[PDB]
Amino acid sequence: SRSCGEVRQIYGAKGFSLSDVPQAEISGEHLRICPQGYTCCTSEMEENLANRSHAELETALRDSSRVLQAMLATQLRSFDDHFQHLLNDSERTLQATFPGAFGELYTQNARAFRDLYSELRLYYRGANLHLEETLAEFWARLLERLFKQLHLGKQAEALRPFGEAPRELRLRATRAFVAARSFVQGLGVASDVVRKVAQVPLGPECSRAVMKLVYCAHCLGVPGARPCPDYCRNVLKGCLANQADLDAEWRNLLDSMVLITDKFWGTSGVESVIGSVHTWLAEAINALQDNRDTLTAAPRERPPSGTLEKLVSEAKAQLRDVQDFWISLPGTLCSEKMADDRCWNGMARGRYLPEVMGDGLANQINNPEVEVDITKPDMTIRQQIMQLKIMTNRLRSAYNGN
Ligand SMILES: *[C@@H]1O[C@H](CO)[C@@H](O)[C@H](O)[C@H]1NC(C)=O
Ligand SMILES: [Ca+2]
Ligand SMILES: [Ca+2]
Repeated sequence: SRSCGEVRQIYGAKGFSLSDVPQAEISGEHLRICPQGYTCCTSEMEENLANRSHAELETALRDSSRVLQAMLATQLRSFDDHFQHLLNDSERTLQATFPGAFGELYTQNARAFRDLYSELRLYYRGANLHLEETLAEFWARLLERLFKQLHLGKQAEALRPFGEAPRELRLRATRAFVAARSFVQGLGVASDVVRKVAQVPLGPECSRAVMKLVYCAHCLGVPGARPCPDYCRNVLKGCLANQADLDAEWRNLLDSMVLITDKFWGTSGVESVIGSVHTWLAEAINALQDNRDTLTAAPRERPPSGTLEKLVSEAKAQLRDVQDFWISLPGTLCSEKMADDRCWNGMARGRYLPEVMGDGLANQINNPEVEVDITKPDMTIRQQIMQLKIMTNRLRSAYNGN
């Protein structure tokens, strides 16, 4: 009713000077952002409120992004730590139980096994290695020394003195270790992408659009009004479009990542080789000492649910939950922090007629609330899309045994 007392309240409680707000409505000819009409807002008040709304949206965005980063980091640490512990507990179990069973056979060769575990370790960490060739070399030297303590051209390979254990170990390790490494690496790349995209600032366009969205209701004399859901969604879809462009490759990455988890195990019944290597080694040694005089001429059931299995289930739940993130941002921010027949449509309290825009940069060309340039995409987002592409390629090749 042309008394600005309510607006004076809100402006003052937001920590701005009460000096600048008039007692009655004045001509809004001076308004740059808000639709020109009789208003309680001074230009001062207008730019201040715009700045504030901008800051608020930024804070929201960074909050969401930080939540996502937190989740991804947690998953990363979890899987890395568990893989490494599995390898490690395998080695320590080997060191503990081997001298008893195999005696001097292991006792004299221990450096070979230690070195092998070191090789597997370096491989998981992403060093360049041919695991096939490494294992082959290992079996060659080990066979040499073992044959020497049992009592050049070697007939031995193709006479399979160690049995099927070397083959099993080769296949299983080759699959599982590249699976694990690729998965962890994928988590890392996801985290980095989110962290880098969070840094991309909002433009002046988005600023004026958000100001018109939020506090222009107050300026035009209807401060009790809160934005219509479709209005807010259009404004945010216009602001976040470049971020929305990440959707495709984000989804591809996450899909390939929930795909690669299946390769942590071979086909059914046997526990993952990643923690069970020592076991196949023992199998091989036993098979050799079984073949000792002809040459002179333990892989336990998989538990119904194991640690790695539970971690994988939880992780797949998380990834399935966050796959829609980039396009889910506007609805999420609008639902939680930004917003009953009559609501603020931006010219008055009423209905918002305009149809909601589609996702992505290109779809914002006709966006009524915000003016967006679709010709030049944000190239940071583009960089990150490239990263997603590359990591996805790595994971797809890893899934194919490549
Ligand atoms: C397991 O093995 C390596 C070798 O010392 C070590 O760096 C790592 O910290 C150990 N602990 C775990 C669970 O990573
Ligand atoms: Ca979701
Ligand atoms: Ca336009």
